Amino acid sequence: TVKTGIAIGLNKGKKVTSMTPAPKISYKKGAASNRTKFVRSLVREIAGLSPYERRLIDLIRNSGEKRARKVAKKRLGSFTRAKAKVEEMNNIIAASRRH
Amino acid sequence: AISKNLPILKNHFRKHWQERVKVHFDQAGKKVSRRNARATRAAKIAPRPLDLLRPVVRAPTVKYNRKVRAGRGFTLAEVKAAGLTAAYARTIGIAVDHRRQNRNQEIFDANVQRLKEYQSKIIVFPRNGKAPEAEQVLSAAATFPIAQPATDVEARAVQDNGESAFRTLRLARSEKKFRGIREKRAREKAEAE
Amino acid sequence: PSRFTKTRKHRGHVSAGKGRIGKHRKHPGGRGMAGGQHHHRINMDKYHPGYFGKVGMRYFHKQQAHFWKPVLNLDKLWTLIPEDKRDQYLKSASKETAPVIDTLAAGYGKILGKGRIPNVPVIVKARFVSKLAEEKIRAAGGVVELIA
RNA sequence: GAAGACAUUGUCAGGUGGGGAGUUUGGCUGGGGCGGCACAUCUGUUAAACGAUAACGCAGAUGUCCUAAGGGGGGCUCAUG
RNA sequence: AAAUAUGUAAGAAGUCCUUGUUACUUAAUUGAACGUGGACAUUUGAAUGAAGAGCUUUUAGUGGGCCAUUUUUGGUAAGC
RNA sequence: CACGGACCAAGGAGUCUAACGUCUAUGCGAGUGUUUGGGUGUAAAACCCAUACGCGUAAUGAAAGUGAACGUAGGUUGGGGCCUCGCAAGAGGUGCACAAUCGACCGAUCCUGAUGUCUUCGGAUGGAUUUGAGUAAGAGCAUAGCUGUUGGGACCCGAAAG
RNA sequence: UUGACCUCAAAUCAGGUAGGAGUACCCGCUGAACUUAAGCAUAUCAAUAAGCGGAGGAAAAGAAACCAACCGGGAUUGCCUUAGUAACGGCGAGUGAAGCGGCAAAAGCUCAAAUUUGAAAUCUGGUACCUUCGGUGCCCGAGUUGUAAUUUGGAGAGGGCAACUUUGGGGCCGUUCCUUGUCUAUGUUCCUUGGAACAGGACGUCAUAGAGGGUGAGAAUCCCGUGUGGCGAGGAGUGCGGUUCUUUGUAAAGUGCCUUCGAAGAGUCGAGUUGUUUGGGAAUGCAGCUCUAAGUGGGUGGUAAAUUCCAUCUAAAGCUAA
Repeated sequence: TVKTGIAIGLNKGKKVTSMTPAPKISYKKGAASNRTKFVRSLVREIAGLSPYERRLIDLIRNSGEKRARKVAKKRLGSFTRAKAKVEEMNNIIAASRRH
Repeated sequence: AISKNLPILKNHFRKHWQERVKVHFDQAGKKVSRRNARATRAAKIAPRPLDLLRPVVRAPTVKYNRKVRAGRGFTLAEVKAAGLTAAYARTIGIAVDHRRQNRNQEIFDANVQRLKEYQSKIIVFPRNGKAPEAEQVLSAAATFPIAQPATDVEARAVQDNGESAFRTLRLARSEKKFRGIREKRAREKAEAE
Repeated sequence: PSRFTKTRKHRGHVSAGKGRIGKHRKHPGGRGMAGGQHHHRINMDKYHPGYFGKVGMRYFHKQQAHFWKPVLNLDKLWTLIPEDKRDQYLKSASKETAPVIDTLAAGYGKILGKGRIPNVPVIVKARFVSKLAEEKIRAAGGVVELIA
């Protein structure tokens, strides 16, 4: 970044030799792990698809991805929740559906 | 109710505030009791300076970012930079802060010199029973004071170049104000077909 | 000292000097800013003109720290120079030997332009200044080293 | 035995809800009430030759109407006999 | 078309002379306004009076009024 | 021919506080404010103190933001005092405070829109029966008092009620 | 059919523990109206009084699902200030915090989630003995649906290399602390008044003691105490401070470097809505119902929304003095 050295502007402030902070593991809180990765793998096929999601995947194959997200937002909460979710379903389609 | 040229007063005494009152008559007693409990902790804390070695740091926001202040700990990177470990620095009286980071080399060397000055001041007693008498100081903060880093020399030569400074600001303002629209323009321009 | 109070001079006068035709009856015009728009409206318009009503745009969660910018026109300025140094620097006004004045470290954000200054070369580092503040310094053969 | 994914219970939503709750239920005023408006107004008078001046004093009007019944110019002269 | 009431004026912040400014005004430094310099003393521009004149702050009480003379409205009139 | 008052004693009613305006006293004075806290002590006193922070020293905008000398910090009338001449009467110089007044300056608003420019930024200079709680060789800070204010049980006693 | 196991039982079963009180303060819940608004319904009063449940010597809080936007800061708490401000409010009456700063005080941490697996290493009880706030032995039982060791995000773990640093636990007596006990100067001289001397007057006294109280009136000096310390008693307590008993330990820990990893809490988070409260305003929190996630994700960034970024913390689990 490097502050332009002055009071206002895009990089407002004094520029005193950056020191590259330590790599705190906590920033990597949302860790994946070959463990959980493979754990959630099983559980998904074990428990299967949750009934509101059946309506969801079919929702796509029928009216489309756009309309399904509208229903995924009126299902979960945040919009991103829905996009991440819908995108996750095409991963489920791509598998069983094709190869 | 409302008469004369008097300035509108907002006194919030409509509640039964007469039961939440706290006249500090104990102001004196508190002081003494606070100095004795402090002077007794010292005659139990043995030769240690009550308070540990508090670090130098630079206070936040547009306002105080020009005043270096006695922080809290010492980051785990600066203790390894001093040579000793944190699981040890606390047992020696060198206040350590795990969550504080380090993005300023000046503040950094300011603390490692603050730690070197101190590792050459401590009179650690090994767990034997010899106990080499070295009296007891009463202030770790008094012994290692803080002096805002020397910024510039009182005098220097006048280096003019005709930037006006006032213009460098006014412009720098606009460059931040229209950075966006000008960024969308280079977006709606690089989009030639 | 309740000893000099006028109530001492009102003992034995009957109405404690609060009149006997209108007395001192608890709260006659309501309480506090009561009936501001009603009966006490004349006392408002004049004495408190433009009291009722909204005006600007609201700034939800405003830290005053974001605004700190204590001004300091040139009128003073030479006052951020210790008594002694001032004498020396003033008379022996010359480049190379220009005093570096740190307005920020002094406790001032902006530098304005008021009571002129002695035709002397001066380095004035500040967070931000006025147009005429820098124009007055530039005539005294001085710079404006912007900081933050 | 009857009953059966309906009842029920829970959550929101519409209806009902003086059974109940809270409260309000102008002023002036020859007592109040009714009537009125003297309550924002305007013409003349009362008003006592400056101005001001009251009564539920007197005689009336207003909440509108006007793209001309506004603005400018030209020509003209009205009611009545 | 009175009487009683009522506005103003009765000077130096003036009047007279002179001639300076202007982005106003005029056909025109014509004129307006405002000055430079100049002339003019209390018989300096009526009477009378003046326990000073001018000025700001702040604050109490009061915001039921009533009577008389004369004018005057209602009202038979009323200590209305 | 309104009400309280049979008589005496002792109770008995404009208080305290937070914040304020005026005025005055005092310290200091572009500063002021030690008393949160720390140092100290004969110890709730007294005395000593760092840093902050408060108010002030700059206003103005709704805000982004901008921010106070054409000149001896201006012209004019008036000004106490002081000064020069004069026995005096006065005449002239100087005129602070303050008053009126014409200006200049800083922000607001409405206009002007220069050299330049990431061709839309920039915003010089110049205007306006426009505006402001402004500048124009600072006066504030604190403490105490009278008086007044507000919130308070709030001068003392008193409802029917909720 | 005999013994399991799971669950449910069962007792005047072995041992425990709970209630009630107090309730200044603390922790929640519940919850008003008088009152202010000159009326009154929003609001206010007030997230108060009353009601109810629950603790301690403090409680709670407490190590970041924070503040921030800085050159960043760095648990909490309290105080000065922020500020009667930002903000909320029939934008009426009114109400009204936060970050920064200074200071007081400082304290840091621990579990789940890992093949101990060449070895349950774990603990309650029972009983004997004992050197007992327990130990040891043995026997039950708990327990593999998980107790020990290991690691808690600051990290840290496995394998590998290479060396180095560091000890632990009991007595006894000083000290530290709580309660304490006793000893510790100085006239009862003279005259006067008086019922009485502690009053007046004269002469002295000790004074680290002229605080106070008592005594037949104002008593330092009579009495107790006061002052200065002295010296004993009984506990607490190993804070420390010397000595003495044990070397506990192919015991554990920390440190460097290589590499592969590194699990991190869901009917929760968040959203919709309802009520509610807050200064919080397209919603501060809390709660009810309904939907109900993810993993370089999630929360947060005080104007809802989409897109693109950054900063910043690591929830939904826990402990802790001042």
